[PDB]
Amino acid sequence: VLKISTRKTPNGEGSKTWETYEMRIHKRYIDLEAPVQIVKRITQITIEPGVDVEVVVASN
Amino acid sequence: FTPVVLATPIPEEVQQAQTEIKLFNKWSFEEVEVKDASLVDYVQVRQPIFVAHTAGRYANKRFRKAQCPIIERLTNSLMMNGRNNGKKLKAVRIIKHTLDIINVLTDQNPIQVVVDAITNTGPREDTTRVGGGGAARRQAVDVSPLRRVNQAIALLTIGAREAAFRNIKTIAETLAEELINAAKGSSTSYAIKKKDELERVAKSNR
Amino acid sequence: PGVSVRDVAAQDFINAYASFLQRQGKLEVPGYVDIVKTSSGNEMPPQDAEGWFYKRAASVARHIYMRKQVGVGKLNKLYGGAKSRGVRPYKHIDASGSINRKVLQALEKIGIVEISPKGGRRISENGQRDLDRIAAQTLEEDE
Amino acid sequence: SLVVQEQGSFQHILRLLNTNVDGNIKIVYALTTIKGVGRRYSNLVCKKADVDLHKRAGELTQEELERIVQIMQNPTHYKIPAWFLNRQNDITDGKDYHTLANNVESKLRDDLERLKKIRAHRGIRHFWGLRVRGQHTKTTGRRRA
Amino acid sequence: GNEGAIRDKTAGRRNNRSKDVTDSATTKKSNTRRATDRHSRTGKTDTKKKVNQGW
Amino acid sequence: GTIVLYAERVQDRGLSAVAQAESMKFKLLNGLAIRRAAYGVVRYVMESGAKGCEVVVSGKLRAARAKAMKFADGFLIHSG
Amino acid sequence: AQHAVILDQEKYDRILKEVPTYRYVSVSVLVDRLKIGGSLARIALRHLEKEGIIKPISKHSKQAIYTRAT
Amino acid sequence: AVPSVQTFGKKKSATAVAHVKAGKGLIKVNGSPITLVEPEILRFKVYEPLLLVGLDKFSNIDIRVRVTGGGHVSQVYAIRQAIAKGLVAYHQKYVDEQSKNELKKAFTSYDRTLLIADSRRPEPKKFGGKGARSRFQKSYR
Amino acid sequence: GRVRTKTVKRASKALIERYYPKLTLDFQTNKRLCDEIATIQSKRLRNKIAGYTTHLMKRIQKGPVRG
Amino acid sequence: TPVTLAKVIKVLGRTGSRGGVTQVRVEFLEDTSRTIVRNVKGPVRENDILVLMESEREARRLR
RNA sequence: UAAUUGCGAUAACGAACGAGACCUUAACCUACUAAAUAGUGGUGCUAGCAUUUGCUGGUUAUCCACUUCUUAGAGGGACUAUCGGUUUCAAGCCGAUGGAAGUUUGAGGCAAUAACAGGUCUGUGAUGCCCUUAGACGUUCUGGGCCGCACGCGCGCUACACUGACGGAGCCAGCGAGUCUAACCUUGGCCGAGAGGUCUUGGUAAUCUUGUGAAACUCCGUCGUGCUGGGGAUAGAGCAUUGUAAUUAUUGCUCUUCAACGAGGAAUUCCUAGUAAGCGCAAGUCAUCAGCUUGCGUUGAUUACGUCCCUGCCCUUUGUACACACC
Repeated sequence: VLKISTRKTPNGEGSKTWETYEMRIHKRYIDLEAPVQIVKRITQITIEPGVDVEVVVASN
Repeated sequence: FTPVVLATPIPEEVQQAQTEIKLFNKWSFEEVEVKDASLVDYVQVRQPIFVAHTAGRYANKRFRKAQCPIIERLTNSLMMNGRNNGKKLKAVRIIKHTLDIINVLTDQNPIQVVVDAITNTGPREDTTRVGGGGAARRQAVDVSPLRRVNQAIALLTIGAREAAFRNIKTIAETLAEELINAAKGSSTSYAIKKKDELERVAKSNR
Repeated sequence: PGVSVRDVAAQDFINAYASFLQRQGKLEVPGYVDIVKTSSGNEMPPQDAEGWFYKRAASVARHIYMRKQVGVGKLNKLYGGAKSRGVRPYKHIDASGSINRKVLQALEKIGIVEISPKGGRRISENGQRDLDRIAAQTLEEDE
Repeated sequence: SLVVQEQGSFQHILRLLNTNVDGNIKIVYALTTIKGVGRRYSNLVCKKADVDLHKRAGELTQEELERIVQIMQNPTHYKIPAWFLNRQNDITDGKDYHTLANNVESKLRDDLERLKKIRAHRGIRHFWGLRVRGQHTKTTGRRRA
Repeated sequence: GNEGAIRDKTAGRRNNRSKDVTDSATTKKSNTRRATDRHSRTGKTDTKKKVNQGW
Repeated sequence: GTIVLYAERVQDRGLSAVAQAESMKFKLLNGLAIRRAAYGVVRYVMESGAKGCEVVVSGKLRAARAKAMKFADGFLIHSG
Repeated sequence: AQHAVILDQEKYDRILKEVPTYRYVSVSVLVDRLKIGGSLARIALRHLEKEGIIKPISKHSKQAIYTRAT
Repeated sequence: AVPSVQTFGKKKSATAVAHVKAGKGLIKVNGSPITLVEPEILRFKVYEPLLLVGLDKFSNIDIRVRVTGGGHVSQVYAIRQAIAKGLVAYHQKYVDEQSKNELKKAFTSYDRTLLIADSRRPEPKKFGGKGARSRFQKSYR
Repeated sequence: GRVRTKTVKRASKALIERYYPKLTLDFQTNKRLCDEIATIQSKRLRNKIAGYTTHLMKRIQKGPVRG
Repeated sequence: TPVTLAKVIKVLGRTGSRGGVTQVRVEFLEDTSRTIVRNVKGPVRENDILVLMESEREARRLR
């Protein structure tokens, strides 16, 4: 939950009304043991605008 | 007491006074009646507890405040004057101390004596501000039993607090004196004084 | 029956162990004791004057024994307390680090603790030994 | 600790460093009423002088008292960390003193009198009888002088 | 300069501490113009034609 | 090459707020009657099969003392 | 300074010969006899407890409690 | 394996998890016995469950309870609830139903939210004051 | 206060009026019925409706109610 | 001292411009068979016990 | 009824905006899907104490198993239910029982029509008009000032101590945030009384800081009612840190100096349950600076559950020569 707390007013006048905006970051990860082609195929397609995909190999 | 024991051990008189009589800190819970008509139903005593601490809720209904164990109704009404708003361990402890002191002097169950300090200082009738146009007068009123309890505790604990201010003795000792003198009225106690005054006025204007 | 230190009530164990390192003599107590203040968040120096280093040492031994590994800073944050900023509100501030560290080394020489990997000090097997021993003792005080 | 007794060897009230110290008060907290020594300095010295903090002021022996006066007006010699001292770097000779009793007054005077004599803004400020450490003056201290 | 500043009297706490507190130091907001708000100073006013033209 | 742009027609201009705001903006900028502009806008928006619509106009028109005007037709909800 | 700060011999004998009849004894009960500051009062309790009269029926700091030997 | 259930008990945010197998009758919290758990003024709060149901009954089971979150009181109440819930869980699974129901009946007939997790929770502060309802302070003029 | 809104009582009315050859004095089956008969965008709304048509169902069993 | 004890048998209302006094009718228990409406101060419910110290004198409207 | 929320009366009948619905969060789930970035049980491997089996730890993967706790996806769950008081036996309200929860479940987000010459041209490269535009009211550079002190007023912070200060010792949270064209969060090892220095390290993060070992608070001492060791103002002297720069003293440190304040006039603010108040964090701001605020958890009371007396505001009735509407 990325919060932001702000006076609703552009100036200083008024009863002190605060407002709280928020942006929500959801993060998933899936572990797959596989060769080369099927991964490249699965990262080429299933593409979604808004959904950010990152494909690591790694073991350390 | 037909002792049981297992791995991680539990002390003797501990096992004893636990499973046997479900008494207080370590004081008799039965016997002890409210030495007055009314006040019963509004002064607890049974079902019994161990220490006057509880995850209770007596504020979510009008009268359910009256079913709380009365000793805890005493301990709660300690922890204030701001610098003690909260701090129930302080309260509970000084309450144990106090009970010990009370029970030391002139014997008796300390809890019983507490009953005798509540029952007495509760004002039987008071007065209220009644208008009648500008220059108001004072109308006497037969105050409820519950408010008699509440006012009893308020008078007792507050008086004990003002009495424990700027003087060598402790809240436990002063409270002890304010329950001892208020066991049976002595007019050398804050509460009995203030109550008697409220009745003096309640009858004077009636 | 056997015993760890998890079978003795802190203040019992630590008082005991304190009187023990006292009764011993092999300690390394830098020298600046009685002139030092243990924490910037503190007013006077320790009332114990003669002692307390034993008390802190025992406290450290006990505490490090409980868990895996713990450095000097954790003991600052631990022994850090409420500083009265005079007329300004209290904030929490850490205690001394030369005191703590020199206690670590003084309980590292006398063999109760050891600079383990991952950093921080690890309770010694001889420390396990002796702590459990005086545990058995202190319990046996109330036989 | 213990139940003591004593005959007539303790004297309540006693005079040293040209100032009077109450006798029926713990030694540490007693020789704090000496303008120059505070609870800390006093404690450390008492510990140094080889005296029991548990003793009252009037309880002590004469030898102890004299040694106390000594240690106090001689810090760096009997080993005291200099940063334990109120007057480090004498701004003239440079040595570290601990100005005691009737002297500390005279020393306040001194430093102030230096400031004003140099005509620095702190001098001008202490001459004006004002707040001197850069505090807001609009709202605070409406009696004072 | 600084020299004047320490020399020149009529300066420092006492000299102010003996003078008198002006009466405008405990007054009021002064206001000036408020109950006038709704009434226009402009004294011009619009015109029903141009209002009927614009809207 | 890291960036590629595609111009694409939007389906039903008469269901996009922004498109309509722009519309009447250029109506009044072409000097059309305020009432006729807003009414024409709401009309076109409604005829595109919208549940409801509204056009508030706040400012000064030829006068000097500013005013405001609501032009709403059909069904709209405001809460939740 | 207002008295009760030391140990004037017959003050100790007062103390020795006054703890009988004391249904309750403590710091705030010791002081109340026109005598003894809290230091020498705590010391008084702890020493008198070594052998005599006062029976320990309570525990810790801030609050002292005793009775009489039977 | 052996007969064993695991339970919990919560107060505010304090969660108290409780392993209860079958053994020689130990009862440990975090790593130390129930004869500690200081506060200690509130010792009998967590003592309570083994006294309500008779001090035996544990001489064929083994309990350990680890506590996280909350303050001190939170954790004490958390672990007593954990232990009570634990015992009744064990009898629900391994002994019989009349006993589980008898222990529930002996608990609830006294209680302090022993099997029932109190749902009291902190309320949000709002802008305008140093509290949840408590507004700041006005002077008008 | 638990004064049921207009939409609730209106719906309940219609439902008792056209499905009395079903239902009962039991909330559960009336709720489930509601799900099998009325398209409601909310669980909460549907439970309010079902509970009220349930109470009405009970109080029709001992006499008539207007509407 | 002839202290009297009477049980709340009904709850009538709230006198006083403030609304703190609770108009309530009570019935004695030592010698029943007679009733008096009285005014309290605190929080009261039916079947509570008021200590009347004025055997014969009742009240009504408060201002 | 919190509600133009309903019931009912009834020349009205049946609706739509707004309230409600809805959305968000805290509550329940041994039921589904799971996980070395979460955790548990067993086994290896290993230390200590007991030794009779045991009790208490270690081992970012030694394996195997699991999903109670942790996490977040889909679901379920409450509809004031069941019974019973009370009222036009209508809406409802009261009480007992059950229940995670029965005060709109607790707290928020949104929220119609209309008004004010409320505030903002010192947020905008939003803008009409006017003024200024080269000795500038443009811009930039140096230095000073917004902090200046007889005094009036408002938000506060710390206190007058013994339900206390001190010193040991016990020791527990939840909301957060953290370094690419950079120096942010920083464990750990040494050095120093301290502040801090220094040598390395993990972490772009459920993985590292961090279990954020926070504070009230608990425990054993010391002091003993005395402007006291309560209280910490004012002030002198010395060490450090941020920064191009700290004098009018950014902040932090150590010694000394030891004020007013002995519960506070008339007046006046806020508050009904994990709420009040007490307690400390994190975040904003931020090179350095919180006695501020936004949130957060910790400890946890007293007193109502009422009314129209003070006040403030709604609603009808009534008057009106007002309608630019009592300014």
